Amino acid sequence: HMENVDLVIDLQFGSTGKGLIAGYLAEKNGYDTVINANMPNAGHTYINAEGRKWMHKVLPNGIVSPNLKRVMLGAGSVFSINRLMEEIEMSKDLLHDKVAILIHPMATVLDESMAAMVEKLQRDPTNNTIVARDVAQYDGRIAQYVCTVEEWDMALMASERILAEGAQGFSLSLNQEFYPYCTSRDCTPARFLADMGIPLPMLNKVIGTARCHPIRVSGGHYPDQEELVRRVFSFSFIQMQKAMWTCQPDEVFLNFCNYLSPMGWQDIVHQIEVAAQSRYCDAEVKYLGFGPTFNDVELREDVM
Amino acid sequence: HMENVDLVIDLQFGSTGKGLIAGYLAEKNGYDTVINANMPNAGHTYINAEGRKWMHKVLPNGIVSPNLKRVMLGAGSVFSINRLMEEIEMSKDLLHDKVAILIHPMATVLDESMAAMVEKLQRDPTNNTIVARDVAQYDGRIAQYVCTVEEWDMALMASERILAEGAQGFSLSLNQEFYPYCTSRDCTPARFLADMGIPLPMLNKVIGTARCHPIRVSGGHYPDQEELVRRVFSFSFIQMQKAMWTCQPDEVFLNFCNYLSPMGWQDIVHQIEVAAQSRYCDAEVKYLGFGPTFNDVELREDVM
Ligand SMILES: Nc1ncnc2c1ncn2[C@@H]1O[C@H](COP(=O)(O)OP(=O)(O)O)[C@@H](O)[C@H]1O
Ligand SMILES: Nc1ncnc2c1ncn2[C@@H]1O[C@H](COP(=O)(O)OP(=O)(O)O)[C@@H](O)[C@H]1O
Ligand SMILES: [Cl-]
Ligand SMILES: [Cl-]
Repeated sequence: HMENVDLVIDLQFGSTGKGLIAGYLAEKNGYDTVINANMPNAGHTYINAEGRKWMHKVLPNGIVSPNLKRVMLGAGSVFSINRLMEEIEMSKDLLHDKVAILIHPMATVLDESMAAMVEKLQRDPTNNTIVARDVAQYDGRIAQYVCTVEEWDMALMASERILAEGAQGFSLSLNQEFYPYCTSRDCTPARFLADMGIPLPMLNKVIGTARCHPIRVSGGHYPDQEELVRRVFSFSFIQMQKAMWTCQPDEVFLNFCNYLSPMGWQDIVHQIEVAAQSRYCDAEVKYLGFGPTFNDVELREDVM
Repeated sequence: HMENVDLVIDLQFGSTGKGLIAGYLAEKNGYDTVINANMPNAGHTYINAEGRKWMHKVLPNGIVSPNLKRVMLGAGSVFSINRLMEEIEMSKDLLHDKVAILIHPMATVLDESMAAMVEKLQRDPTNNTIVARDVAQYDGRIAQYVCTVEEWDMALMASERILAEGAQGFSLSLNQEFYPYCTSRDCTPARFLADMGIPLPMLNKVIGTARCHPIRVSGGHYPDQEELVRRVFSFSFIQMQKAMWTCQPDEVFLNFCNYLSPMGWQDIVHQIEVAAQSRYCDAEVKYLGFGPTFNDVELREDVM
């Protein structure tokens, strides 16, 4: 019932490859429920051992789970039905009769991002075209997926193990120091759980994802980092401390280690752990990303 | 460092008298830090044993704490500087030199609510008049209180015991079934902690507040409840189950018991506990509100 939510969060600028560890964790743990509350994004990629690629902007990367029973798009979701239908059709095989795709009634339906989220907040009683409950009344494409709040809560209750997939990245948080060069929401576990309607006691663990060289999609960076519309930055220990403090991951996935010398990514493994420790976070780098595929995720304990 | 946040949340329509239990808990526990992220509201009232009244729309009711060291207005705060200054001046004595009032740099400054929250989300790089960091550059009134995100995190880190004061009420949640007849955000612990930038491991306990007869400030109600711009409703067990499920309070403050026969409020005590139990919530009604004052808060175990 409780402590059954593994929440994958990004500790930096949103391009740490959350999608990779989400897919990897889904395959390893076999979550019956996968959940997110994605707003429009460049996509989240997952590549399995067999080389099958999933580039999801809407659907959780966790849909690869062998025990997939429920696919849940949170209240905080801001999605294009077109994109959603495209992703469902592309994973048709994984989204069979025994897989329930639940769109939260209050998920924001994108017309044909900011204007959509704002229109939802406007709470215009006449506007029956912004939330999924309302759009589902004339758009049959989502009606089959759009559940009630009660059904949403009931789907979470009936979920054995849940993979929650946080969006963007911690430093892109609306209320982090880079404002207004940030996203429209906090990219913190508290906000993700809020946007997916996940009650706090359901949180099992936070899987924090990092890149050795964090990348920004023109935004502003941390003082202990420098540039190396993509802007590659050197690792920021301060970014990590801040991400550690707020996000408090239990486990860290350090990705794009393949782009650095052993000393390079190993130093960042140690830096992340120092940052975690410095911010009362028992987080340990457990997973290492050495490529975009399931096969490239290494247990940190096996490689260092 | 962690498990030091007592978060007072409202389980119904926002008029359960959260302010009363916040003030009561502040006096009993002596939190050095009191925190909220209030958007414009009708106010939160606290009356001490001596009869002193605090009607706060901006400041936490917890400022009454004998050990008050920090007063924190979260990133999610949407406040009038005028209202803030008025409340500070009225509690001047409680807000001495040894009390730091910290306004999150990303708190929304109300011009002279919806338009303010929206302007903040717009993230217009030219707009230096919406967030507290920016408004503090020309408005000295808040400059003295407006901290940096780092100082905000550092204030939470250095806090021994924190009273977090949730806003409005669970059924007023943006993503609860009453949408669009709801507030602009979820009124859930996850969202409150998100809006106050409180990392999830800092959560000690959730104090859920309820009224025997929930009141709506014209909105819609639960099917197991009926009406008895204020709309008084009979207790909704379904409302409680839903609030229990999401909010998962550890302790329940059942207020306005004074307006009901012993059997009336006692039945609701039992109903709340049944609702909690039915939704995997070990919540117990610990406090009973028999009036608007500190003296009127009773330990449930002492009266039934
Ligand atoms: N360690 C890695 N080395 C190289 N490419 C990788 C690695 N991890 C992921 N990728 C690729 O990097 C890109 C960005 O990752 P993606 O999942 O889309 O972003 P995010 O999940 O951070 O939003 C994808 O095309 C993905 O396949
Ligand atoms: N048990 C009670 N009986 C009578 N009046 C009460 C009781 N508890 C609180 N009040 C009063 O009810 C009003 C509403 O409470 P208030 O704290 O302002 O709302 P909330 O905290 O729910 O936003 C206040 O004027 C308060 O003094
Ligand atoms: Cl686990
Ligand atoms: Cl306690």
